[PDB]
Amino acid sequence: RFLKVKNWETDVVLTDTLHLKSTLETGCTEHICMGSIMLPVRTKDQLFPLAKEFLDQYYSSIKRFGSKAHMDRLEEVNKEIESTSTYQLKDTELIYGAKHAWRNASRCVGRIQWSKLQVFDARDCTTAHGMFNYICNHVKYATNKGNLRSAITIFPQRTDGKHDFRVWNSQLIRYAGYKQPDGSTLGDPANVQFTEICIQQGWKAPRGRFDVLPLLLQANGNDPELFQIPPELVLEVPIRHPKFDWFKDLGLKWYGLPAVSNMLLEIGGLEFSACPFSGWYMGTEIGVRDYCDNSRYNILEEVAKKMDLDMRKTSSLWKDQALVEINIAVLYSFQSDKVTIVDHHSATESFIKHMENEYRCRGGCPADWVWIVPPMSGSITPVFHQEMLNYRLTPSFEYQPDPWNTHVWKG
Amino acid sequence: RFLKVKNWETDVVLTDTLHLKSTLETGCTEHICMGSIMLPTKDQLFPLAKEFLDQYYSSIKRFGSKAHMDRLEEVNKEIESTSTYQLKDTELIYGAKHAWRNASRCVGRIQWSKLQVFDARDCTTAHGMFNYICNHVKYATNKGNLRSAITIFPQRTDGKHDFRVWNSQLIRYAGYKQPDGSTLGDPANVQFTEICIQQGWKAPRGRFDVLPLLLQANGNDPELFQIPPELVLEVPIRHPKFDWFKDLGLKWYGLPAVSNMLLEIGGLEFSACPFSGWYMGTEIGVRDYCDNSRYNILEEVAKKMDLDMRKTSSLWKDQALVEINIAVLYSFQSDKVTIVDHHSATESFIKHMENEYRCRGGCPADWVWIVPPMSGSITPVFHQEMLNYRLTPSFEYQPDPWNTHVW
Ligand code: HEM
Ligand code: HEM
Ligand SMILES: CNCCN(C)c1cccc(CCc2cc(C)cc(N)n2)n1
Ligand SMILES: CNCCN(C)c1cccc(CCc2cc(C)cc(N)n2)n1
Ligand SMILES: C[C@H](O)[C@H](O)[C@H]1CNc2nc(N)[nH]c(=O)c2N1
Ligand SMILES: C[C@H](O)[C@H](O)[C@H]1CNc2nc(N)[nH]c(=O)c2N1
Ligand SMILES: [Zn+2]
Repeated sequence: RFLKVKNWETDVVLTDTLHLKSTLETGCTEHICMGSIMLPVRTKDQLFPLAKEFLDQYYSSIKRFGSKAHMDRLEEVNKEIESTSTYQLKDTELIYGAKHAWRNASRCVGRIQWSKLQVFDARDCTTAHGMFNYICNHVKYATNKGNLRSAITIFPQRTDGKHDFRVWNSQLIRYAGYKQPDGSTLGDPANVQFTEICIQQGWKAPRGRFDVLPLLLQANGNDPELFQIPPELVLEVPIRHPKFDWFKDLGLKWYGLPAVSNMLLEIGGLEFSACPFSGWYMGTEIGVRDYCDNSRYNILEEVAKKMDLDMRKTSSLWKDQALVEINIAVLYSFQSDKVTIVDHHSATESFIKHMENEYRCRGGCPADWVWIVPPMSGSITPVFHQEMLNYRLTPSFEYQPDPWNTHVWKG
Repeated sequence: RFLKVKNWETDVVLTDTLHLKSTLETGCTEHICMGSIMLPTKDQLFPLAKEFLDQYYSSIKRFGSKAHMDRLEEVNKEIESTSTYQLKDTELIYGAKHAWRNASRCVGRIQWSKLQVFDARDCTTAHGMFNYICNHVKYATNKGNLRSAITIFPQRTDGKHDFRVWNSQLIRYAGYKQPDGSTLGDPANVQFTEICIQQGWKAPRGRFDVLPLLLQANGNDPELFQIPPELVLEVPIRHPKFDWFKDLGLKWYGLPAVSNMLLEIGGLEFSACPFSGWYMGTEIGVRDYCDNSRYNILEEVAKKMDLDMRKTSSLWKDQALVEINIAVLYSFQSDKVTIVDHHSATESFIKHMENEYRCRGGCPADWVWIVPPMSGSITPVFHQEMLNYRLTPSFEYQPDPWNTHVW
């Protein structure tokens, strides 16, 4: 079968065949679309076809499909599964797997970069201290003094589900949040629950507006341990505005390295429950969501006052006006300090080119419009006008439950 | 089978059961989501009538009444005999209000029950259609105090006797292709602006010429009429701080009036059913003015503001976008013409959703369309999970008539 998508601004029509190789479900049916819903141990039985499919993919990409090397590898994996009930990926396979998980990530606007991913193999790790060391090296490599480099670190795969490696932080670098007795929040409201856990686990909180959280690291299904990331490894950027001099006195800053650490990486039926990955920020992630969401730092008002906008009627668009000036500030600050960042115009334009290229060389590009379209100025970006097909390919990144809800405590 | 939707800003969780009453298809499958795609007999007719009459009579608390069963048999006998049937006025009004209620892409549905329905099923000619349409325009415009309305022309019979309004909206600006290869007026209407000329319309070849109506009654050839200029309320666009803005020469019309959709009620098809409400500011300032395949004035405005247009990262496009939208709102408000900003309209839709959840069991909604085209995440609808599904009565798309009509 063939499926067409149309860009309603250019009238370019692309044809998708790649969706035929789709395995996983979407959540939608002929009778309902679940497109805007945020969040919609394997047996010997299920494992071999999942492995075979992946190795077929891998060997195709290297133009060795049907070769003796291909056949021998399938036989070896087969034997290993029936003897040990799991299997180990070769280095080459792991790298290919991790790059393709990113490539297949339909909510990611940054995928033009997918083939440039530094893969750190941490499968020999056994303790939380060893995890800390690997993560420290990842942060140093990825930061690169401001000249950011995409990377992923991969800890040992799941076995019986009782010896999982997990990074309990949602991101390697994130600011604490503290609920006050008066109901107000100091710091990042999104991180209150995790901050509470850290404190209970022994963290001494300085209790400021921008305290970098410690790492909470779980190895081999053991109880998690607290580690502090060396401050000299945490690159931060003070936020100022090119024309507004009072903006610096708002006291804002942010970290340079966006590094997601709570997702599950699935490759050929194997599950890697700890696989922190990092790239660089699109400006609106910070300026629109982190700073201006009502449920986060929420500075729209304070900024709006300082600009002396008419804040009486929403139709003055004072919220919209402040939002833009803030996003100008975030971009200006990072560029001035020479920390890698991309604006939403540049990012979305690059994504359209990537997607066209993918339709031509691969037969499609799974994409989630609800997430691809930026959270400000939607229709003046080329993605808004682009029809997109959403479906799931493997290898892939998946959500998993928060560890504090599932963990069996040793004490 | 019972579905929950979460608002990620307020943690309010709603439970949806209404989707179980859905009959039509979404385009999605378990293997692929098509959420961002813009486009999708006697024996067939009676269950549709029944389904419709059942919900009608349920709404008036007379489900399982003699009056219910009576109408059901009467309609059945009418179909068995005439191969169609006619709606009572009460049912017609119910169906139209519910078609709006069920429109999953419409952010303005909180007003759904306050719709003025004009029954034009006695109309037989294009001059008659014109008259009904002028009356609709004048009633809805109301000197700037806008009122929602729909006018319903005769239903489809054998597909040969179709009533159609050829225009996409009752009021729209012409579009012409100029020697340069550029475009004067509205690029969206070039093809239609030419079908008007190619039918006899003398164009002022200006930038903002109100298009003529092209009206098709009972299948016959379409005819041209100019809407009395005194019936077309327009707003000069000025900025409340930039005195140079008024010299850009922009204006827009007050009345958004969609005329190319198909209204389906109880299996019956109303191919000509123009409806109108009032604008959300972004439709004009973001889409009409700043879209690249429309009036596309961002560059000109940015210049006038003397912004650094060297690098995308100065966000000069964004800055100007906001100002253009401030001006649209300011101009309509100053000239006393009904308009709503995107903040107000989305706040209203949230309240409406919550009302619909507790009184109906849900509210079909298309997030891709409900979220405004600027400042999306600072509006409450961005953080709102929504379920999209198709209920009837409904408004549907239908083919452009100039590809189907046999002269
Ligand atoms: C290098 C520059 C990158 C940029 C500019 C970028 C941008 C984004 C943005 C804006 C989102 C939306 C998430 C949100 O708004 O909260 C996203 C999602 C995502 N990104 Fe990228 N990203 C980059 C690199 C990467 C890398 C290196 C990986 C993995 C190796 C990755 C994997 C993903 C995945 C799996 C999602 C979906 C998350 C979900 O489903 O919730 N990205 N990306
Ligand atoms: C009264 C104020 C109203 C407001 C503020 C409003 C707002 C909107 C907006 C912004 C859209 C998105 C369409 C686009 O961006 O092009 C929309 C879609 C729609 N509206 Fe409303 N509307 C109003 C009245 C009405 C009325 C009176 C009806 C019918 C009786 C209606 C039926 C629809 C339908 C069927 C769609 C979706 C059409 C499609 O699928 O393309 N609206 N509305
Ligand atoms: C529910 N989604 C938010 C947290 N998750 C799972 C997530 C996953 C991938 C990307 C993001 C946004 C943060 C981010 C990460 C990376 C690696 C790059 C970037 N520009 N931004 N977040
Ligand atoms: C791609 N579809 C856009 C044109 N169509 C069919 C359409 C249908 C309903 C509404 C609109 C937007 C114009 C409009 C109409 C009405 C009645 C109110 C309003 N604020 N805006 N457009
Ligand atoms: C490709 C995508 O479906 C298309 O650009 C849609 C996106 N969302 C929209 N939303 C509204 N309200 N109106 C539109 O015309 C569109 N266009
Ligand atoms: C309910 C809705 O799906 C949810 O708010 C989504 C909308 N789109 C998004 N898009 C991005 N990039 N990031 C997000 O967190 C969200 N949130
Ligand atoms: Zn869907």
